[PDB]
Amino acid sequence: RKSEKLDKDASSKFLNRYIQTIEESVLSQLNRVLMYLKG
Amino acid sequence: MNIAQPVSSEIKSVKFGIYDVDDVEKISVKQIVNPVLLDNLNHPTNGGLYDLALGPYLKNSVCATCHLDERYCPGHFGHIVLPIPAYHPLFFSQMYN
Amino acid sequence: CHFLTEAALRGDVDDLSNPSSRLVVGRVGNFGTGSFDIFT
Amino acid sequence: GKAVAKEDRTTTPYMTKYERARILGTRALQISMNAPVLVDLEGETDPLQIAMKELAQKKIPLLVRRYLPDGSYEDWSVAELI
Amino acid sequence: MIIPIRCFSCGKVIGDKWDTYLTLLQEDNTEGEALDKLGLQRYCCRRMILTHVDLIEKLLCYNPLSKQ
Amino acid sequence: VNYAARSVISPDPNIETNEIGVPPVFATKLTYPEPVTLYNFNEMRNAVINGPHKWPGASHIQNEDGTLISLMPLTIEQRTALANQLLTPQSNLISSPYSYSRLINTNKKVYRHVRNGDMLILNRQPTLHKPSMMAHKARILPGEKTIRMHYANCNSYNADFDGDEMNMHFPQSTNARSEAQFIANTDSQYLVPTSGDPLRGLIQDHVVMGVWLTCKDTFYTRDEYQQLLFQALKPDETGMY
Amino acid sequence: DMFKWFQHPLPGQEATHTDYDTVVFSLNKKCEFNKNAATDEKDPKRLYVNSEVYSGDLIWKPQGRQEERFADNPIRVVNPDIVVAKLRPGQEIDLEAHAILGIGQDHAKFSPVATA
Amino acid sequence: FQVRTTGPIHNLTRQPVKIRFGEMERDAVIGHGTSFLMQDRLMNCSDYAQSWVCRDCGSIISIMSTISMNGVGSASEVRCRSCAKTSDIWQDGSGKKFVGGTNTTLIALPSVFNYLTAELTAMNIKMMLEVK
Amino acid sequence: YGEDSLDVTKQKHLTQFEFSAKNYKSLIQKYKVKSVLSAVDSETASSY
Amino acid sequence: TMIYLCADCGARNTIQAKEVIRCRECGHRVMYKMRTKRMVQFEAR
Amino acid sequence: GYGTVYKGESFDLSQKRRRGEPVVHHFGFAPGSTPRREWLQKLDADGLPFIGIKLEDGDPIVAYYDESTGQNFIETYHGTEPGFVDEVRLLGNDVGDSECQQIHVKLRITRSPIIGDKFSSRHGQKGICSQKWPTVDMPFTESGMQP
Amino acid sequence: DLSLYKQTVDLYLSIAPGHSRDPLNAIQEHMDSMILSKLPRINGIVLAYDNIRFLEKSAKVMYDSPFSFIWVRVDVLVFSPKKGDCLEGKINLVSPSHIGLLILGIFNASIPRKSIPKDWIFIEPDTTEEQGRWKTNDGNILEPGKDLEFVVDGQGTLAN
Ligand SMILES: [Zn+2]
Ligand SMILES: [Zn+2]
Ligand SMILES: [Zn+2]
Ligand SMILES: [Zn+2]
Repeated sequence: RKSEKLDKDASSKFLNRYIQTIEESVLSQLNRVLMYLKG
Repeated sequence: MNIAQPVSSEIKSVKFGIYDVDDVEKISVKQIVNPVLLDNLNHPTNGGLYDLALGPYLKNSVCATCHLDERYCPGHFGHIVLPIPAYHPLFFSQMYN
Repeated sequence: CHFLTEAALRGDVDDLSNPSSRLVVGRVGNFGTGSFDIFT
Repeated sequence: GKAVAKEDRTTTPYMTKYERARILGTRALQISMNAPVLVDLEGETDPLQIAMKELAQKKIPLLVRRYLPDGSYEDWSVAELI
Repeated sequence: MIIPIRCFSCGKVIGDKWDTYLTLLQEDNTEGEALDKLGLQRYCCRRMILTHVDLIEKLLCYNPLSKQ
Repeated sequence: VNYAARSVISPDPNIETNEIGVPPVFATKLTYPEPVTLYNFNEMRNAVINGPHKWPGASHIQNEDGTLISLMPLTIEQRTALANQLLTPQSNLISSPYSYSRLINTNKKVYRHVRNGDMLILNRQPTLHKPSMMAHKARILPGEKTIRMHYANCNSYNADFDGDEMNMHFPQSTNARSEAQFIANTDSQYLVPTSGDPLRGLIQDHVVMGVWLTCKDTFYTRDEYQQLLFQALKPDETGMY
Repeated sequence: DMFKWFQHPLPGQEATHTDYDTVVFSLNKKCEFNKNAATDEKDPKRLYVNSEVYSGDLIWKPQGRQEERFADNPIRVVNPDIVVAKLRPGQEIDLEAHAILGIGQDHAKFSPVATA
Repeated sequence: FQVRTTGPIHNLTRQPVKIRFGEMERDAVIGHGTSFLMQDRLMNCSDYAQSWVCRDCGSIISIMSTISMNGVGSASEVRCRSCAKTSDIWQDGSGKKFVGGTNTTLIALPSVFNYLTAELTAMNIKMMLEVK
Repeated sequence: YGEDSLDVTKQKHLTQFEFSAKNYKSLIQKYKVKSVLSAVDSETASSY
Repeated sequence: TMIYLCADCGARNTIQAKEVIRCRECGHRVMYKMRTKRMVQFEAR
Repeated sequence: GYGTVYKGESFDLSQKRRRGEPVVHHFGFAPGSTPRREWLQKLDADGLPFIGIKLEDGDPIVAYYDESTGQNFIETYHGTEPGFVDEVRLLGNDVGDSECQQIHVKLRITRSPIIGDKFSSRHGQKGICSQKWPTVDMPFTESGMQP
Repeated sequence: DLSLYKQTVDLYLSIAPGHSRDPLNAIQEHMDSMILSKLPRINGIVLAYDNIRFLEKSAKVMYDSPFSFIWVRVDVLVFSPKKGDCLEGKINLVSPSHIGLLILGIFNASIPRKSIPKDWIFIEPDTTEEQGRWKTNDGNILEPGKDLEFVVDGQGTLAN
């Protein structure tokens, strides 16, 4: 149990990576948070 | 005894030790002050010796403390106070010596 | 009562050695098949 | 504490009279709880004896740990024990 | 609901003959007498696949377990 | 404790030195849990078919979540339906309770009666030394209402077979029953711990007629020899041969 | 003719089956939504898979010696083509059928001849 | 002749009410060196129970299931009173707000031991059993 | 322990030199020499 | 708990006794009970 | 002609909350004891019956218990013919923030053509199902289909 | 702000016996359960997890449960809105008793009128009674201002 520092771009790239690794509704709201963060 | 249980702990060591007055305050949930046990209503008097915050009574009562029936409430202790303090009768000889 | 109060004063810690103290805490004893552990 | 290195192992290379017992116990448990069997069945139904057929060929996972009273312990694969 | 197999009057089973007769009016340009190609010599087991209402294809569009 | 009967004993020479013959009553009133796999599926299903009032029927069901469906009130129709669906994913969620999904991998636990391969503990009060409490194989006998075992166990339990009853225990899990089956099985208690002297073995009648028969003055035609050899063997009740 | 009559079970009725009396079939279908659909064509035969529970989906389940006694003549529904019910994404039907010998004047389904 | 698969449990200690196994039999099973059998017959078949403990304070009674956090939501995550003092905080059956006492685990142990802890707390003497 | 060899159970025939030497062929396979001799040391202690 | 069906959204809700009743994903306030597997037997008449 | 009746009843707990107390009853069983001889066979666990289970007259339909008393009450099937249950409905009592105080059971009753029921062509020519003659004792055309 | 958090935690996972061939299987099996479900150990909601590696201990099996246990290291993506500082959301429902906002298109916010400064006023339309504009004190209208920035108390606050 421990924490580390992070910023938003690595969070976005990691979320992308996470959509990539694991392959429903979970992934749907993930798509939602994705199109929310970007642009 | 169920094979599907995931119990992950391990009791590693038991250690004894007396508890002070302060810790009894933190754990206890209630205090009994009324020597009355039951009312004409046949019901546990609040703050009384059958306090439903001490635990769920039978006849399908829910604990006032844990808000669950008697199947799942592990019972929650209470405390009764006295500004006397008299010595502890087990350590009596050791205390006096 | 006696051993009880005596252990209460000092507060000596057994880990748990005899399979009897093992037994009062429900865990298996340290003897027999219960001495060793099996893995994956 | 420490884990004893595989190179230096003083515990008896023999399958103790107790070790076989506990091993077969858990192997029956796994198999009974829908675990993969690494030996062909011969029509066998008791989930437990099946583990006997498994041990008889020593085709079995679930290495064992032998704890020295000091605090060290050995890790013996079932295929490595006698 | 569904086309009632084993017609009342006749003893002929007809439940098979529904989509096979539907795609006769549908694309064969022949009128209802395409059932004559089906082999319903009588009128009894004949008047079923003729004037049967297949309401269930409209009832089935009512799954509350449509997940949508 | 639970799952432990208590009955009067009478010996029997037919059964085994290992197995204990049990009346069907206990086989009904003593049941233990069992996960169901694909290959043991037919056995368990059959036991569930037989029902809770006919050996080797099954007691009742426990769901993977942990609940416990009984089997006395049902009819054999409902039994049949429950049995056919005794092995299937019935949990109506990947983890019905919360986000702790190990329940997808559990099985339906069938509580089944005891049968001819079961290991059930025997004991006697007072139990002085470890051969005074051992593990026996189960064989279910029909008819009698009294637990039967072989003489050769008389000596180890030292019981006089006058009425002195016994405690009859049954391990729940698989590891405990395997352990009783291998370490403390009656067959593994032949040399007492005090000295190496074996205590289990034959008694007055066996030693007597053994003396008589063994004497060189004896003779047998083919009929007697075959009948006697088979009579002792009876491999089928044991198998393996 | 290869069968023996069913003794209708009077009270005390449960255990009145055998393998020389009756036969059992089964079916179980859950219409899954088919994902290979291009667009909206409410056929729905191609929009969904197993939307129609036919008669060809009542599989005979042998009962012991039956499997052998009819190994020369495997028993089936004589019309494997009838549509029995219709299904859609999500729902399911699961059951098994018990068939015996019966005489027409008891039930019409027992009358074998379509028209005499 | 008395069979008992199960039945009534005691008022106080949840024991099958008044077959005897132990205190000489224990010598027997441990003579065979058959631990799992012992823990099976005397702990499992007799009184098996799950109870929480405060991992830090090491007490077994200062535990309590949290109360009325939100709707049915997630589980009522038990907490400790002795180790205590928006999501973290919670309330009491009487309404006393609190916080902390999070480090809580679930352990198997015979309920008769729980009774012992009860009547020993009745003496102000209590053990602080830790866990790993 | 207690002259380690073992409690009475498997030390009853240690004294029975003759009966061991009598057959020894059931026994040599019962002990499964081909496996034992693999992983164990023999000559050091036999020499000492 | 009990498992129900949000009428419109069509989403399993897993609600428990003595609880506010509504769809968790869309907010609907009407829900049916799913049909468990329960042995029922019928005659063919 | 296969008659199928839908008799739909609702149950509501507010009516038995006359005054003086808040909402007290809740559908299901008071935690603890529960009659099995009928109830658990019909009522699923929620005090609500199984979906599609056959009922009879003297048969519980739904179960609510009082909070204070902690005792289970029951509702029987007034009707006097075997009826099943096609669906049960948990009515959100209000805008929200309300326990399920209304339930709706839709019972399906089967009415095949029975002796004593009425038929009529579209000319007012009403008739009555008298005997359901055996299909073989019926006359037939030269084609043979029976009337 | 930087309300996003990734934290490599170590857990005591319960490996099923049937997945004894590969632990990663049963690990991800329930790891897909933690996603989007609050990990209370850290008090946040799982958003992502990778680096599924176990401290190799050839997992010790329970004494009587065939499913074993092992420590595994994985990296979570909890989002911690612990009343830190200014965050922002898209308004979805607006009515003069509280305002409903969506943060990150998922999570909800009910800022009541009391945590809102009294100076802002609501307009109750003709087509809709409650679906209307909580026009600010400035008079700026808030629906097309779908984004509202605010501070969190745990639950939101608009009072300054
Ligand atoms: Zn409580
Ligand atoms: Zn016709
Ligand atoms: Zn604490
Ligand atoms: Zn909804």
